Amino acid sequence: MAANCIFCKIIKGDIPCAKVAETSKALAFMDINPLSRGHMLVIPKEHASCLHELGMEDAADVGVLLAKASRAVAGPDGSMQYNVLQNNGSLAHQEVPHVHFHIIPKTDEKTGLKIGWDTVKVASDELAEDAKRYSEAIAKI
Amino acid sequence: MAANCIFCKIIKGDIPCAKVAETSKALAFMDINPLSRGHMLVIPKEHASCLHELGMEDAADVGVLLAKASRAVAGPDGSMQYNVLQNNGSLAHQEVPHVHFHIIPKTDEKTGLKIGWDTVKVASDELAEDAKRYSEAIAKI
Ligand SMILES: [Zn+2]
Ligand SMILES: [Zn+2]
Repeated sequence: MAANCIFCKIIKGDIPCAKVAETSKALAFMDINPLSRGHMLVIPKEHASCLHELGMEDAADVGVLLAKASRAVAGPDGSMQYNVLQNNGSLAHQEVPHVHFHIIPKTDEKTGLKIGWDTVKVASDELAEDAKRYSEAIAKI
Repeated sequence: MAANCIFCKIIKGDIPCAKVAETSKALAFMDINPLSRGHMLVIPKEHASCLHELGMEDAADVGVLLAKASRAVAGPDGSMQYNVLQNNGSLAHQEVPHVHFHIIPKTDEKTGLKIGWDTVKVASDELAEDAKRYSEAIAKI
C-alpha cells in the first residue's frame, strides 16, 4: 500500500508538511508525533517498505542527508545528543510501511528514545557462520 | 580518545575481528555482545565520535554499506525483521565514542531491540521554528 502510505502522500503533495530539506532521492521533515522537541525524519522518495529494498544510489543519498540532518539536530554548538533509529517490520516497531530514519534529540533522561539493552550469549561457531553468510550476501550485491 | 577507542583498534588491526564487509570508507562486523542472534555493526573507518562529525563522502559510503548489510540481515527470503540504531552521546546510550550503526534482528517479542515510544505535544509555532533552524543549518553544508 503506497496508496495508503502517508509518506508517499506527503511526497506527492496530497498532504502538506514543512520540508526541512530535499535532495534528488530523499526528503526531510519534522515528526508531528515527536518523542522529544526537534525530532525529525529522513525518508527516501522511493516507496521502499524496508531498508533492504532501497536502491544503492538512494542509499548513498539518504546516508548523506542523514548526516546533514544530524548536524542540524546537534545544534549550533554541536552539544545536542540524539538517537538515529530506523525500523523494519511491525514486530520491529515499524508503523508506516515506508523507510524512515528518526533523528531523536536526547535532551533528558526522562524524554527522547528509551532503549532496553539486554545482551545474549552467542558462540564463536555461530558468529563465524553468520559472518560467512552475511559477507557472501553482501559480496554479490 | 582514538587511542582508547576499540573500533579504531579493530580498524588498524590491533584487535582481531572477522570482517563481514569492507569498502573504501567503512567496515562491517558482528557484535560480540549481541541483543539477538545475527546482530551486526557498520562503522566508518574515520574516527568520528558522532554522526554529525562524519564527512559527506564517508556518509554516502556508510549509507550504502548499511543498505547492503540490511539485505544480509533480512536473510535469504527477506523475511527477517530488524532495527537500525545509531547512538550519539552517552545520555543517548553511546558507549564507544566512534560512530557505529547497529543492525539488530528482531526474531522475537522477547529478544532484539526493545523501545519505549511515548510521544510529547509540540505546537505548530515550535515546529516551524525547528524546521527553519534545521533547514538553514542543512542548506549551508
Ligand atoms: Zn510510501
Ligand atoms: Zn575510533
